Amino acid sequence: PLFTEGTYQAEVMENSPAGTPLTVLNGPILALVTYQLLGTHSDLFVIDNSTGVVTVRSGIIIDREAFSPPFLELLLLAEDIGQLNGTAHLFITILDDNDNWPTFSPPTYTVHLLENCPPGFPVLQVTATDEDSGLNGELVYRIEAGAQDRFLIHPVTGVIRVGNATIDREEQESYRLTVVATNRGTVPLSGTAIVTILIDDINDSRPEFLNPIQTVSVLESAEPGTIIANVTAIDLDLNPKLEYHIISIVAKDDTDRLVPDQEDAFAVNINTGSVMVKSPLNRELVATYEVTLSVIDNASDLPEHSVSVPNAKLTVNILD
Ligand SMILES: [Ca+2]
Ligand SMILES: [Ca+2]
Ligand SMILES: [Ca+2]
Ligand SMILES: [Ca+2]
Ligand SMILES: [Ca+2]
Ligand SMILES: [Ca+2]
Repeated sequence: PLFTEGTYQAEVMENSPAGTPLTVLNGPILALVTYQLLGTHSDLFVIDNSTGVVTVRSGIIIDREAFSPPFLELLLLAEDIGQLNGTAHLFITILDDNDNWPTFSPPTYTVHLLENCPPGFPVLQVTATDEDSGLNGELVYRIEAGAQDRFLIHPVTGVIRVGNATIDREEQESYRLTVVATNRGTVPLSGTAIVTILIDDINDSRPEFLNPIQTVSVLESAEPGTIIANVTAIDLDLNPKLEYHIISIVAKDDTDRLVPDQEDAFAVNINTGSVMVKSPLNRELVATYEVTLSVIDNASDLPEHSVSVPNAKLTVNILD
């Protein structure tokens, strides 16, 4: 006997159900008659002992992901009507199905990121996996939601970086992104992951006064100790520690003439910004004060941002 080829190339999609004809690229399988088919992975198939058409067996599940290499070598026999034996070979590529989902494991990320970091700073890398080959196995990364144009992901490498935005903790303290990884090809399977981005703090904000301009009339009969006004500030960083100081006291008499040496006339509480009369008052002596107070967050990592602008103006008018 003589098979029409020495070696027949052949294909089969993984998961093909029982009875599926094997696809023969240089077939049909013919000998010029009985037939059988031998080999180690012969038991995934049955051959017809007359036609020599070959098919998947019953109760057999052909997984490409379980054969590496994903190719099969078998032997074909042909019995002569009186006992001679011709033979040929059968190569069989097992073709790939997209039967494996992009998997994130862990399926969830949480990472910290210091603020004021520059454009294109790399934040982290997500990696999904996929047990298929070619188109079916490859992965387009995408952020489906949560980024707010402050974050971007490399479609190929999964690496997430900052966009063309300043990332200020005091603007927004965290992000929760939803990232997709998708297969290419005719069956676009995807998997999703959560990325949670926590902005760590730099003490980079200015304390600012909430009540900056102030004009208060007080009686000359006010004694040292009397509380007159209260300046108040906030600093939007974590763990600020503010101090209030006075640095101007500009004193004018009844008709606009200045009066030397009155840094003592009032005092502010370093911790509360409560301001009190300190040395005694008299309209006839001084009828107006121009007190200027600043405040300084003492924990500030940037001196440039560590002090109120504007300062607070308290003008005090004395009555009879
Ligand atoms: Ca499979
Ligand atoms: Ca597959
Ligand atoms: Ca896949
Ligand atoms: Ca900031
Ligand atoms: Ca800050
Ligand atoms: Ca600060």
